[PDB]
Amino acid sequence: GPMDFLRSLDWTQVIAGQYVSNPRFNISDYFEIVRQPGDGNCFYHSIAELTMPNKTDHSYHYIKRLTESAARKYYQEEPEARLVGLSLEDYLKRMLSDNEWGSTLEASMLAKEMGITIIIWTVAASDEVEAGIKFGDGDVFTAVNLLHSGQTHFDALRILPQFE
Amino acid sequence: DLTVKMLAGNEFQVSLMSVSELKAQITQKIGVHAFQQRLAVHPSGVALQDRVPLASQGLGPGSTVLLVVDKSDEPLNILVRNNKGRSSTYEVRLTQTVAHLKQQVSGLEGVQDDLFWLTFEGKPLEDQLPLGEYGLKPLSTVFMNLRLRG
Repeated sequence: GPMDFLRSLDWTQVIAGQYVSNPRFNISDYFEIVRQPGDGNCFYHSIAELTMPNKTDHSYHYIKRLTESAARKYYQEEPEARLVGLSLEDYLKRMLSDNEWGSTLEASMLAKEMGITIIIWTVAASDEVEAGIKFGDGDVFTAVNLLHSGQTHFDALRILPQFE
Repeated sequence: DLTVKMLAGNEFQVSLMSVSELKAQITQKIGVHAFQQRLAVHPSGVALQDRVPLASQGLGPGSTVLLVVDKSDEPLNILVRNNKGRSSTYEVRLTQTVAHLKQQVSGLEGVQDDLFWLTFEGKPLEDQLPLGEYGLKPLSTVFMNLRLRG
């Protein structure tokens, strides 16, 4: 895999600040997969792994705190919030409860809250990319890259050293 | 203010000052969605131009317009693109709701309706609204956006 590849990804705007891409590549050709605990907190574990120094398996509490303030500022205006269908307060009461799963909705709000770019890369089988979903305007080299696999798991990705 | 004469209806008044605000008003008094409204200056009969100010079409304080309601229920084909970037074709009517389109997408894609949301030209489609409100055309491409949980 060439450096020319990661550099030339084509992102298509879905709405302001959200993009999609369908590149064809294998995750492990450009990324190191950093596996997460596998409790109901893997979404928040993945974010913490890539944003907090000296990350441990309780770091994710800071990420969820961030998501709460994010929700207060942004939840009502988020497009997935209608899929959820709960009031801000009902939403918060659920989201903050132990082992409640994270999702693209939290990734959207968190991107705004921490001024970062998050990419969720989806694979249907093996590590063959089906889609990349990007929240925020940064590129892949500056993004918080997550891997969503097996329909229900989130892991963190780091770009391999030779591609930076 | 300006008087609006329904054709088979009667009459009513509204206050403004674009053609797009005139339709929002009409819609806010008789519920007829903008996309089904046709307008013309009375009694000149001259169509109302969508992209020009009312003052430049002979409309001012206390003018009259004729509202004609167009069906717009003629079926058409549009594309809905899935997460893999693969589109499928759907027949629809501009009078169908977004939620109805979501039912079709759901059956074809195998994804329950609470796990995706649709967009057209950067606008999220709202379940309760008619497709016509978004200006969909034959072979327009809608995006199917997945909600991912884990």
